[PDB]
Amino acid sequence: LISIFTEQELELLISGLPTIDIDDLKSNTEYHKYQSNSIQIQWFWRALRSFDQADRAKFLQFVTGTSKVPLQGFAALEGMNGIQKFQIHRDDRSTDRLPSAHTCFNQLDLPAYESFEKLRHMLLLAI
Amino acid sequence: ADCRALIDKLKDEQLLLELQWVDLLDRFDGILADAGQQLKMLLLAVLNFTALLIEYSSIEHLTTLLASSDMQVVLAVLNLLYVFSKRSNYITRLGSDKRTPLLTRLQHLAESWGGKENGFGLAECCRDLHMMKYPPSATTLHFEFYIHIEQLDKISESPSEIMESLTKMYSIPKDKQMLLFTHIRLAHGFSNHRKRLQAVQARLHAISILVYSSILYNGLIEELVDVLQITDKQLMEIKAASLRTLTSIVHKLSSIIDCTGTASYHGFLPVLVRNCIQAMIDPSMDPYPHQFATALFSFLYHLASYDAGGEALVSCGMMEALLKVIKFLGDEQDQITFVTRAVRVVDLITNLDMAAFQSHSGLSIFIYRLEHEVDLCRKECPFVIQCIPQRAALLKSMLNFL
Repeated sequence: LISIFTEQELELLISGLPTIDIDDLKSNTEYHKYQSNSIQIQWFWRALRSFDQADRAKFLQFVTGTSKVPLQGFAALEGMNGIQKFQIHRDDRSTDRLPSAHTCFNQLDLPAYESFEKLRHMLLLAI
Repeated sequence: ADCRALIDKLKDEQLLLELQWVDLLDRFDGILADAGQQLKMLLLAVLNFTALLIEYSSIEHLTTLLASSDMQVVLAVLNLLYVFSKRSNYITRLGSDKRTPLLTRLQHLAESWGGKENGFGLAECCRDLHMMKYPPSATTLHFEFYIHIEQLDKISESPSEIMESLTKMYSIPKDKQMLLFTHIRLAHGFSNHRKRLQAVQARLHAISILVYSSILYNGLIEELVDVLQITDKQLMEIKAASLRTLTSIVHKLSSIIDCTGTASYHGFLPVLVRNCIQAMIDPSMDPYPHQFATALFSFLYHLASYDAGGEALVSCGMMEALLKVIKFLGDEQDQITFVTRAVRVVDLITNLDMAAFQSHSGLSIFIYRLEHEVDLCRKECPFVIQCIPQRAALLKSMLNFL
């Protein structure tokens, strides 16, 4: 009876869906090779704003490894080497591969997908 | 206070009423008892303003003025009697000295025209139709108590003059010539668009007054929905009146829900509300008139208050649009008022479903709006250890929700 949930969904069953302040993440996002005004970043934020609470939570699990929201906000997001902010890196490999996550760095590697729909589709398949 | 200043200013009067209690209401009841026995427009302004004063000894004069050839004044009296009926039981508790003459004049206004089956549905009488696609009996007077005048449109004589001629030419039953007068002024009206529309609006208002306090029928709800679905966009006043009438009727609810379509995200009322909301949020989309939007939200509130309506507003997902309102709407008094209405509606829905509200992060939105309004007060009153009334009502409803 429990085996109907995924490994994400079992966490969401035990600890519940968090409410993700996407505005808090945006206020605590670091862009490395993208820029805060890059077009792929505006597409990223449009997609992430369009995801429902469960897909937002699955994203948070994908990139941080947990649904737990930090009480102080995502500025206090911890990583392997001390407090690590969430971070988006442009994946300069081919754009026919999924985004990839390194949760100990809270790191998303994101190919420069040619369109909103494809980026959203691949991200939704990842989460 | 400023009420007293407005009174002293008023006590150019008609110019001030055009710009916009005891002795001011008494001067008004004066001119009411005077005009009904540069006059008509003063009466119209007195009425249009009095319909605001009651909204924060006139009953007899108002019923006497409900018997007038000019439809403007009839509409104004009806709107005043709608305000009274809707917000307090002033005419319901009244005695039958004048309550019955009133309700009978209202009945003679409200009574059916034959609906769609006979060719006189409300929707048809708002589109022009060229005056040749209506039943030929529209300009035919058939009073029977036996008067069968025909083609009252061809006759150009003033309607009151015709009524007077009928009065002298025949002995009309005593104390019921009102049903003749209303039939004759209707048959004069139906010839032309403005007068047909005004009669439609008067009938709708009369219904609503007669229900907040034989007129209703199976086709009426459909006809009102059809009035709403007209695409002319020049009938917003009629559409608002229809929505108000539907709200009254709610006070058949399963049929209202089945017709309006609130059980599905795609449905006339849901789509209409979402369009009104998007036009209110985004400047580019032309804002739907304030009255129409007010009527829509009032209908939604009056529905949500009933379990069938709250379950329909669950089913169509109106919580997402109403949280959109409470998140993106501006700071101006009308926008504040729409935010308050939305919060009340959300409260009425969340009294039977929480999952939509929670999934839409509603609590965050409510808290952010409370912070935004308190921060806008912080400019006027920064001290921390009078508020604008609309913002205080917003804060009040939102703290009640919390």
